[PDB]
Amino acid sequence: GTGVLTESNKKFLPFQQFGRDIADTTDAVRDPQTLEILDITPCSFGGVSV
Amino acid sequence: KYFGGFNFSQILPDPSKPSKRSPIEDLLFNKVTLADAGFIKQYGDCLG
Ligand SMILES: *[C@@H]1O[C@H](CO)[C@@H](O[C@@H]2O[C@H](CO)[C@@H](O)[C@H](O)[C@H]2NC(C)=O)[C@H](O)[C@H]1NC(C)=O
Ligand SMILES: *[C@@H]1O[C@H](CO)[C@@H](O)[C@H](O)[C@H]1NC(C)=O
Repeated sequence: GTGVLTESNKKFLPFQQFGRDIADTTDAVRDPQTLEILDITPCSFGGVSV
Repeated sequence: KYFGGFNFSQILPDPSKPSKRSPIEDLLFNKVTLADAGFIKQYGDCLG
């Protein structure tokens, strides 16, 4: 996927590996190598008006 | 603000509040704004 990866303060259980949102899309993940809880947010967007 | 004895302080705007709203309006604003959600403007401000 594509998005902005930020450190997440949301704690994970030791067995927890990924966090999912209401829409059943991954929003928080744990890095495979260095075990950190990383937040995933889509890159900024918007409508453009003239 | 004298009006022949009639008292309009409750409906008249109150300069004391930063928002120039009457005391009645403040009660209305607080009671119904429950689901107004965040005014974070959906910028990068709400990281999560
Ligand atoms: C008009 O009504 C307001 C409130 O309905 C009165 O303001 C009250 O004034 C007394 C004494 O100054 C305070 O103890 C109360 O707390 C005030 N009420 C509120 C809601 O702040 C006011 O005195 C009335 N008369 C005039 C001429 O404004
Ligand atoms: C992978 O990351 C570094 C590189 O070797 C090391 O510190 C770590 O032990 C390696 N293995 C695991 C399971 O993270």
